[PDB]
Amino acid sequence: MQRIKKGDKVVVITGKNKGGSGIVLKIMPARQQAIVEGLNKVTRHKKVQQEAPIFLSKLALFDQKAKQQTIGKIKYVMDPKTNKKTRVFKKSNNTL
Amino acid sequence: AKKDQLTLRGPLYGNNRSHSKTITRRKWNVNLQPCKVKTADGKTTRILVSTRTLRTLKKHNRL
RNA sequence: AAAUCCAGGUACGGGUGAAGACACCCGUUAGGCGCAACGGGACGGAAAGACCCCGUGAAGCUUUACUGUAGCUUAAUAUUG
RNA sequence: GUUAAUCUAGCUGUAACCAGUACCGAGAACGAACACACGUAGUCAAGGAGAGGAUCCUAAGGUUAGCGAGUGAACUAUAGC
RNA sequence: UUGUGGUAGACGAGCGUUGUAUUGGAGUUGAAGUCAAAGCGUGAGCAUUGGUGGAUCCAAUACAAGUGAGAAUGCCGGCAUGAGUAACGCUUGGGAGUGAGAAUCUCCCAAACCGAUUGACUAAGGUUUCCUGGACCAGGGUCGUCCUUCCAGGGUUAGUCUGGACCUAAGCUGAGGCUGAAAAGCGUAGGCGAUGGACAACAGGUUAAUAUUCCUGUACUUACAGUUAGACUGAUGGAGUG
RNA sequence: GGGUAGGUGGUAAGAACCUCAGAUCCGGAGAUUUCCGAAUGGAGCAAUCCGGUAGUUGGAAACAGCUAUCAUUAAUUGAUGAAUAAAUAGUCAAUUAAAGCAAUACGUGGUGAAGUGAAACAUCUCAGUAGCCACAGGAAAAGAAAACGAAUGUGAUUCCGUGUGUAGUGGCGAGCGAAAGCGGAACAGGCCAAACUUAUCAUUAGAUAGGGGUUGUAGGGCUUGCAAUGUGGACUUGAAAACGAUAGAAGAAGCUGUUGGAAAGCAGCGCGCAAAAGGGUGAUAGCCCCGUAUUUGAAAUUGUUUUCAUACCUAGCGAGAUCCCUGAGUAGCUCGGAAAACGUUAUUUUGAGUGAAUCUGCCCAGACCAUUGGGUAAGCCUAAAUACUAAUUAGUGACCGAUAGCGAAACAGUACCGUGAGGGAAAGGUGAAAAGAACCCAGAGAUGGGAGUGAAAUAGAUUCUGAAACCAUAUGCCUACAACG
Ligand SMILES: [Mg+2]
Ligand SMILES: [Mg+2]
Ligand SMILES: [Mg+2]
Ligand SMILES: [Mg+2]
Ligand SMILES: [Mg+2]
Ligand SMILES: [Mg+2]
Ligand SMILES: [Mg+2]
Ligand SMILES: [Mg+2]
Ligand SMILES: [Mg+2]
Repeated sequence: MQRIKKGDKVVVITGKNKGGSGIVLKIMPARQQAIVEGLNKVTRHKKVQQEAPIFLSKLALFDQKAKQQTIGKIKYVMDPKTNKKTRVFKKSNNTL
Repeated sequence: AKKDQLTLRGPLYGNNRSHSKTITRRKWNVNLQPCKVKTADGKTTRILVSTRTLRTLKKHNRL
């Protein structure tokens, strides 16, 4: 599928911001960009706090069902018997 | 075309190797004569035919 | 704008010299720098001299130079009795 | 063609397709490498004197020749003497 | 001990460059490249420090070559000099206005040339150069608020005009066909081909830009049916005219 | 069918919508496919003009919409029909093929130079090269012996090495240069004409369609018997299966600290492997992501092979006897020329002329004759090895890295030159990301100077670095009686 879909929580692994948990709004799959709300607000000087895209490498999904709300990889291989392709964390078993 | 109509034997191209062996390109033209012929539908025709095939026509009695 | 241009702070006489010198030699003269001029020189500039010669170089032209040839003409043979 | 077609004259009605149509037409739109003194078919062609479309000046109309301002030396062109 | 000048030219030993291989190793605590400096070598050449710069690179041994530049009236790019020199390619004076800025633009008034023309209409060409508003990187041999330049918007209106839908000349093409190694060449019927023949529209007005085209007024033509009357029509061909 | 969650092509933000009832996207198959163009209704200055015919709709009718058809040539079929009575030419109609393009390449075939070399030059070479032209093809051409050629011999063709720079050939100068033999890649040989026989053509057949038969230690036909039911393919239709090609699915493993703008480096402690190929991620990542190794999967279209059935073709050993057949303007011979290594010569071809024989035959073994020996022309067909790659896919490089490399890294065969054929360029890089520099002062304005973002604005849109020639500014020293590579 896609490791990053519009809507799900996501945090930053590298850059000037660390642990900048926020929500994703737009994804440009062609150029590998994401627009996470609440992050990298650059003060545009129009002749405003529109966001700045963050490359999908930096982003990482946010576990929310485990007591330790840590960060992990994703499997797609889980195709539940009564479901289509789903996301499940490698160092856990938590769908989405 | 200066070739005959029964067969298509055309001119032969060679050299005019004179004395002292100077070369000069030259053509040999088939002997064409207007002798008649008779087909097996009537339609007697006059065709430009070469002499070598004229002899063959003369012996196979195609006139 | 231009052609030009080995670097230049680029005198004159006699001599010498690849044989006619801004530079060499020996004398002489001359503060530094422009502007308008004129043309003696720098064998000035523009053109790898047109003449001449050389190349086992080119092209054009000529002819009773050579070798061939398109054409024109003559004979045998086929077309053909 | 007559058991009427076709034409002529008139009345009523209908239709009249396709491309060109601006502007320049040359001392600045064309051919000259240019906003280059050159070249390019035909048409209209006023008045005075005059044979006249010559020649001098003007009309209808139209242009400011897309670097200026001075001085009035040599020197050059052009005119005048 | 004997020697060590040297072009053409023979021979020997060597430096450097680019890359590959294995071996060591330096680098955002700043790599190569680039300039600067008062170093070291017998030479080709080689280090050291600092500024700049912002990611690759140095040494050792072999190997392979687009391997080493001052000259070719060398090629390409840049820059001088000549020089702020010659040239700026037929013409004026002013008032008022605009504008930050005017000889140069707009208006006015003269002035000076043209006038068998620098005037007016069009063909050929060219292809938006036309009209209005705006702009002043570049082009304009100066300047410029302005240009035939640039930008946004716009304009070309036909039964009768120029040409097709009619005609043919020179000529071009050319079914069959003739000739020619091949392609092609020649050519008949047909078909094209105006610079020519035949065909019906005049005057005036209007818009910033069109006009025998639009509008106003008055016209003509060529077809088509339907209708009234008269009449027998009379061609793909013959003749006359053209 | 795949495939998810965004998307409406790039300079591109905004405006207005479609979409998670499964769009866009990707792959297969389809339909639409204006006009010119072989261009083909007729023209024509290419991309425009003018039509005919047959339907249908509108209209009272011209006329207009809307459909299809309308070139030439060759073959075949039918109809019609001349001077001329019949017949043929011709004309009309119907059906089926191509005409063109390009892969600047490869193949064949026709025609065919010169420069140059010879230190000049004509014989000769360059060269059967370039060019022009016709013709296809996926490869073509060639080809199954009237052979090689010296032997108790090989046994279609093609291609590579060697023979060898040999034997020869050459104004015996320059130069040219095989055929055998040998080692190899690949390997298949089939079928007509004619004798004889059948059926039919006013059967004057000398013709049409069958059977039969294919050749050399000669064969086949003609008369007579035995054995055969089978391999074999240069090959027709079906069915089944396998392996692929065209979208894709899953696809392991990491944190901490320091410099730091950002660490993925450096350092500490781990970890995974059929994956340490590669690309991106703020600086050099095996563990951040996308992939890769591996394991997989196709509704539809397509390729190669295999299996079973299925046609057509294809099969063997003897006996008799003057029987018949065994490719005619042909092989030769002569005149002029050429291919072959050979500058004309056996062999091979031919523009002109002449011209045989028939198994006791014909041709051949470098003029020629005899002996010996080899092979049977004058008819057709043929996969494989071979040559070439503009093209599709994956990938490589001790190949180039913007004066290079394709002429061309970008809207290049463009702009531009030329009437036309044709000739024919130059130039790329901000930063990690526009956070493209709001605001203030001067100014008419571009712009500049502060501010602001940012690691740096000596990164500022003149945009990576930024030498030299070159032009200006400045500390320090010298120079206005001086002859200066
Ligand atoms: Mg001189
Ligand atoms: Mg003029
Ligand atoms: Mg005129
Ligand atoms: Mg007058
Ligand atoms: Mg006059
Ligand atoms: Mg001067
Ligand atoms: Mg002067
Ligand atoms: Mg002057
Ligand atoms: Mg012999």
